[PDB]
Parts: sequence; structure tokens; C-alpha cells
Amino acid sequence: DFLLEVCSRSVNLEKASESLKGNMAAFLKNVCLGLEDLQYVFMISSHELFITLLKDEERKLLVDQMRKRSPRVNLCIKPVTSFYPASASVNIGQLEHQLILSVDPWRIRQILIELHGMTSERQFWTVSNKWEVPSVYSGVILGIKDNLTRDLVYILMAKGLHCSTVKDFSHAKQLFAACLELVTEFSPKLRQVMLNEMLLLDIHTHEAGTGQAGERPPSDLISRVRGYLEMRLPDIPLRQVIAEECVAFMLNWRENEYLTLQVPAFLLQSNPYVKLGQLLAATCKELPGPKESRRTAKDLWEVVVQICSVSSRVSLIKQRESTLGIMYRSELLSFIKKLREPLVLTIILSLFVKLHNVRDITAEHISIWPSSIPNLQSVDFEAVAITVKELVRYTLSINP
Amino acid sequence: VHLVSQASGAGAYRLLQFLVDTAMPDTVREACDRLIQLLLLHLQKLVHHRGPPPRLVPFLDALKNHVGELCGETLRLERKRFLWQHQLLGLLSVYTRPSCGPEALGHLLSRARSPEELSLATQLYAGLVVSLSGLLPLAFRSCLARVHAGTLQPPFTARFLRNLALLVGWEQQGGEGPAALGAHFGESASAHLSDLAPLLLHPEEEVAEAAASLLAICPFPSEALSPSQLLGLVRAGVHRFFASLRLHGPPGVASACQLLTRLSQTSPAGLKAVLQLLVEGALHRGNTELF
Amino acid sequence: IDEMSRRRPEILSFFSTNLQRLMSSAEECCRNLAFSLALRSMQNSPSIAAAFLPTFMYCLGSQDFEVVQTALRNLPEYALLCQEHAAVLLHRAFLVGMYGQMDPSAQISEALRILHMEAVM
Repeated sequence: DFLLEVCSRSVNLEKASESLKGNMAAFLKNVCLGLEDLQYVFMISSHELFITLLKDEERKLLVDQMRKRSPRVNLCIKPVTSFYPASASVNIGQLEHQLILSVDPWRIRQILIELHGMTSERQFWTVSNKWEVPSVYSGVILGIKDNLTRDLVYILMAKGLHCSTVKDFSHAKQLFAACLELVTEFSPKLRQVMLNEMLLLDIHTHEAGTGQAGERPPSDLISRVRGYLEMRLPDIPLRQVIAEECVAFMLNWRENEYLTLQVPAFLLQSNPYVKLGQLLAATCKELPGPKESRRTAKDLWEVVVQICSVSSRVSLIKQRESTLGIMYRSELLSFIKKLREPLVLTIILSLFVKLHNVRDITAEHISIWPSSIPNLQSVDFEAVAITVKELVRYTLSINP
Repeated sequence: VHLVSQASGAGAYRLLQFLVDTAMPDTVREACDRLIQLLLLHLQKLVHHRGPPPRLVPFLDALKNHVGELCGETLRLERKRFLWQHQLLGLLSVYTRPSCGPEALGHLLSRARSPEELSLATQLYAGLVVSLSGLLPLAFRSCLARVHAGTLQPPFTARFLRNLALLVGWEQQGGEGPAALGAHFGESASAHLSDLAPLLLHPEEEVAEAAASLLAICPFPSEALSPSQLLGLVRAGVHRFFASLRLHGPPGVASACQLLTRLSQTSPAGLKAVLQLLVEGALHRGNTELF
Repeated sequence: IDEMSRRRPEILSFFSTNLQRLMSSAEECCRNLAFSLALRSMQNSPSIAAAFLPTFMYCLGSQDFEVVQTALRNLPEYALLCQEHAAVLLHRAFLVGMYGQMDPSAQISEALRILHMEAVM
């Protein structure tokens, strides 16, 4: 407004030549162009000096151009529906569509309750083949006695798992929390399974946009990770993918002290991801000490050599079996696709490229891995080449 | 409904078109639109069920060839014919094991004019995201591949980029809508930045402006930009800046300016590249008449 | 899928969309296999080759150099299977050759020879 005051006082309107008025109008137009907030170009446009200096159509063009520079739009988000009922079966179809569409657990409960109100039991869990629940939970869900409770558990967790898959973490939170509150009364097995799913979803939420800037986990989630790793419960069905996520979470958030020291050994003897993460944590933490790093370097080096060695005819990548390691090469690779920490990633890169070099390429920590390896002919170096190519691609996807 | 669904394995798009045309005599039309509604419910029952061998719907298998015309008839925006064709498109996209949904989404984005037609595109995505995954990366990839081929003629290309910019800006325009949808338009379009920079140098002016505006608002990838990716974006951005300054003067410059400013804020390397290329193109034998 | 198609070449039309995406994949052997099966598919059915055009020249324009190399390897066969789009196909091949550092002169010249024998003499 002070600039406009100086502008109005200095123009000498309707007495100055048309050249001065043209230059004046051009300056006002261009200072309007340079602005970002729209209220400022509006307040300049509302000025008497502006509306007098230029014509009507050009100022209208200017204001609409500035408005369309940063347009505001609104869009329909409610899914398309042409419903209105006609019959009982038509109502059944409409309710099935609404059950498919909905993601709010209260609406799921209402729809399922009314559907069972107007049907025998009809086992509505089957009303979408696109609801995949992992096979480890199929028996324990379909083992529920109550049909409405069984359908509620199945639908809630299937939709929660899908929402977790498609990165809709808030609705996944809602659905899994509702399923947890449902099963707390019926069984403790389903309660523990749903708590594990809650933990996995929480890991995913933090690894999503909530993290991704170095902000630490809440440290109750870290205790939850420790608890699931050290729960030791055989009767509860489990997915090893959750153990993978837990180990990757520990490595990513630099919980090397827990993996190196506070881990229990029965977990090592059972879970390969846990012992591999322990070698990774020990190797990265011991790097300044040459003799100290050397032992863990040979241990991790040897276990990966076994992983990338075929049993002495069909190749490792062709077979996916006949590998003498603690797990498949594919499983190892999929595990280290979950690692984002640059130090761990460059350690595995150094190990995989030393394997490439022996049977050149230089990495940051090539020195710590021995060149002489037993079982020379068992190593499927074509698989090692494929692994190192995919691994370096992944690391560059992490940090170009 | 059992006959038209379970057995129509021929040019039944003509059958569907005639049926919908009847819904556009009087009791015949009422019965036919009712029949259409029951047919949609029956097809939904056929597709989403039993859960594992699959079923087989010859009627839907007929329509998957005419998915483009099916999208085109939807954009006509009738009273409720577009609703029937929209629901049919959703069931079709779910039914196809190779997931024909991304093709439908690419068609909707590359043909829409009004923001209400974008609301149809978002409604399809909202209806489809409950069952399928990765639709937006696949749709963007297919649509950009078609742009980079001779297919998808430049008016449709400019429309696609305009609608994509509207979606990305609408997502940035945070509210209940983007929160509920969870489409992640920005996180998906960020993957294809390298495919969007060449379109910013397109000979067609509308395509160049549309790409410039989209890249002006589109977020950069989650971690950072690759040096080749960053340098390509900066070179394209400065070329677009000077070309648009030559063409439309200072009014037609803001999108390229915003893109270059964001690319400078990325890193000191990006900042130095932007400043160096900007002033070097300013002092070139070309573009010096502008100054 | 390869062994069944060797038995039953008609089955590849179903997989067309899937291995349109798999022939853009970064993995070498998998991409080569997808290319081989796609070429067999559209050689059995010369009508559907036009559908592979956008993904083929996406492969040509890809920033992954291996994808470009394997697309150029398969260029004369696909161009001969396309013809109506062999013009833009070979033009793209030349552009990626000259602005890149690869030399498609052998492949582009073989394709040109074959489709010249197709068109004019």
C-alpha cells in the first residue's frame, strides 16, 4: 500500500503523457505478476489507480490469469453408486457393494449385522475374492464359532491388510484396532496375532512419511519390537515377515546394541534374519577395530558365501533350492530390500562386490573380507552377479 | 441377466449400447433400466465371490476390448448413464486378471475436460483402490509410454498433463478429500519426473505449458534427485523459461520460475546448476535479444 | 510360459499385458525372456504387434542402458512386425544411437533393407 501511495502521488494522472501512463501501467502489471499470494494482487487490482490506468478487458485478463495461476478445485471422493429398495436380493447386492466399498470399521459392523439380520448366516467373508488373508491365519479365523464374529474378524483384518498394502495407514489403524477390540473377549491367540499385526502396521507407519527425515521412533515401538523378537510363544501362528521387519527396523534405526548384546540365543538358532542382523550390527559397530571387525567379517562373509553357493543340473536362480545357506538368496535379497541405513547397505555391498571380484571392482570396505574361500566351485557366480546388480540398483534407489 | 452375463461372448458391446440407449416404450424403458441395475448387481456377485479357481464372465470378456469407447461414453456425463458405465468400468477393471484398471484411468485422465470429469476419474480410483494396488504407478507409466510413442495425440497429452496437475495440486490443497482418498498423486508422479522433463521441451505449446505447470507443483522424489535427473530437469526448466519468456513474456513465465526455484532449493549442486545454466542461457547468442 | 508356448503358441496372447511390463524390467535374463516371448506372440498374431509399440519405444528411450541394448537387439524383428510404425521405430532407434553412444547402424540398416524390400523394391 505504501508503494501504491507513492505510485499514485507520482503519476500525475490525466496530465502526464501517454508514455508515462503506459510505463506506469506496465510496472503495476508486472509487480502484480511477481506476487505469490492472491490477496496482494487483488488489493493492487482493487486500487483506483490500477483500474483507471488500463482498460477493462486487459485488467480482467490479468486478474483471471493470476487466479488461474494457482487454481483451486474440488473433486468427488465418494465412490460411484447408482443405488436407491427394489427387492430383498437387490438390497443384498447393494449391501454387498457397500461392504466392499467401505473401510470404516463401524460401517462394516453395521452392514454385517444387518446382513445377518436378513440372511441365515451366509458366511459373508466370501463376498470378495480380493480379500486375501495369509494362510497362516486361515484356520484360526475360520475356527471362530460365531458366524458374525468370524465374518467381522475376516473382513476387518483383510481390509486392514490391504490398506496397509496400499499405504492407507490410517484406515488400516482403524480396522486393525477394531479387530483387536473385537477379539480381546473371544480368544487370546487372535488377540496376540492382532497385536503382532498392529506392530507390523506401526512399523510401516513410521517407515512411511512419519519417519523419512531421521526422526526417532517413539521408543515404546522399539520396546514392542524387542518384545515380539523375545516373545517365545509356539502356539501363536506367526509370519516370519514380521520378524524380518523387526530386524530391518532395528538395523535401520541403528539399534546395534540390542542386536549385538541384548538378543537371546534361541532366537538366533531359530530365526535366520535375527542372526544375520546380529552379524550386520556387530560388523558395522566393530569397523574401526581391525582385529575386532575381522572375526565378524569372516562370519558374515562365510554365511553369505553359503547363501550364495549351490549344492553340488540346475542353477540356483533356476532352482531357488539346493542352496546350502541359512535361507534362499532371494529371501536374503528381499530382506536387504528393507534396509535403508547407508552403513549397513554399504557393508553388504562391499561383501557382495568382493564376491564378484574374487571370481575388478573396488568398494569402501573391501579389505575386511578374505579372498580365500572354501567350496570354490559351489558358488553360483552368475547368481552373485545378478545379486550384486540388483543390490547396487536398490542402493542407488535409496540414495542416488 | 443370466443369459446376457454368463453366455454373451460376442460383440455384446452393441448389446450394452442398445440396452443403455433404451434407458436414455416407457414401461419398456423402466424395465430396461431396472434390468441394467440387476445386471450390474449380478456381475458384481459374479466377480467378487468365492474367497481358488476363478469364474468366467463372457460379457465382461467382450467389453474389455471396448474399454476405450466405454470410457468415452462415460465422459458424456448424462443423468445416470455415465453412472452405469462407471460401475461397469469398475467391475470390468476388477474382473480382468491383468487389471485393465490402469488403462481406464489413463483414458479418463487423458480425455477429461471439466473438473467434473476428473471427479469421475477420482471416483473410479476410489472405487478401485479398495481391491487393487499400484494403480496410479501403472496408469501413469502406461500413459507416459503412450505419450512418448506416436499414440495419444498432443491434445490428449496436454489434457492428461493438465488433469494430472489438477490432481497433484488438489492433493497438495490439503483437506478431507485428499486425506480420505489417499491416492498419493504426488508420490506417484514424482517417480516419472525423468519422463516429464522431455515433454517440457515439446514443440506443441499446450503440452509444454501443461508439463511446465505439472512439474512446477509436482514434488521431487522422497529422498532426493539423481545428478543426471537433476541436470536434465534444470536444463529443461531453463529452456522452458527462456522459450516461454520469448513467447508470452513475463505473464507466461511463472511455472518455469517456480520449477527452477524448487530445483535450486534442493541442494547447493542444484542451486549452482540452476544459476549457471540460467545466466549462461541469458548471455547466449540466442535469448540475448530478450534482454 | 515359454515351454507351454513352444507346445502351444496361441497361449501368449493372454500374457501380452504382463510381459509388456516384464520386458521393461531391469533384470537381464528375465527381460530377454519377456522380449523373446513377446516377439513370438506377435509373430504368431501379426495384428497385436502394434499394441507393443509404446512399451517398445519406452524400452528404447529408457535410461537403463541394458534395456535399450536389448530393445535394439530385437529392433529389426519388431520393426518388420510393425511396418506401419517402423518409421517412428527406426527414427527413435537412430536418435538413441546418435544422442547416446550406441551404434545401431547394423540393426537399423538390416531393418531398412528388409522393409525396403517390403515397400519399394
